[PDB]
Amino acid sequence: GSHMTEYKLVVVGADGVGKSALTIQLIQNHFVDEYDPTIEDSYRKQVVIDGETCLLDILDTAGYSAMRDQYMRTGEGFLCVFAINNTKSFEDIHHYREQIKRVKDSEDVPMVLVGNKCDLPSRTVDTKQAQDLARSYGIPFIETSAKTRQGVDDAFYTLVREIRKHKE
Ligand SMILES: Nc1nc2c(ncn2[C@@H]2O[C@H](COP(=O)(O)OP(=O)(O)NP(=O)(O)O)[C@@H](O)[C@H]2O)c(=O)[nH]1
Ligand SMILES: [Mg+2]
Repeated sequence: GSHMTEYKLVVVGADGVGKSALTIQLIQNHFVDEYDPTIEDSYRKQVVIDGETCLLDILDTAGYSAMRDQYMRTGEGFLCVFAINNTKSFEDIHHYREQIKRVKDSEDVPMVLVGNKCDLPSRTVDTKQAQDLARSYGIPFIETSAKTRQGVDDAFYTLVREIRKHKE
């Protein structure tokens, strides 16, 4: 074990749900207020998760996909993000999950369902409803806010834990 483990994480979900804001909060502890649409960006951070020192490589995606399928197939695990005030983004999750399964050609891909913007009033997606969908996929569910930092570390770390379960 002179080899440091590297985990390739990919963040997916509809446009505007907070994929970039989550990632930038994780890396630089900074909340981005401005909406700046992403094409494809990558980040890297060394962290300790359950006592294991590892390197996270994080691919932040856009919310015409020969190129997209390829960079998706590099991913070991996926954060599937929706915003709790955007019903359509929640409905889109099924489609992200199918896209992941298709490109990985696997029915068992490490994944975490993230409900973001939980600092905002007037949620349209209830906790129970998201919890139940996660249950039907057999994956964890976490409520997050890129603005307050609620759930940020826990979302990425939980996904690493799912990857470790997968590797056995
Ligand atoms: N209140 C609040 N606003 C958020 C949160 N997360 C993101 N936002 C806001 O939502 C907007 C879009 O966030 P951004 O991270 O760019 O979304 P994205 O999913 O990366 N968009 P794209 O798919 O185009 O790249 C920004 O104005 C940002 O400040 C959150 O947890 N709470
Ligand atoms: Mg973005």
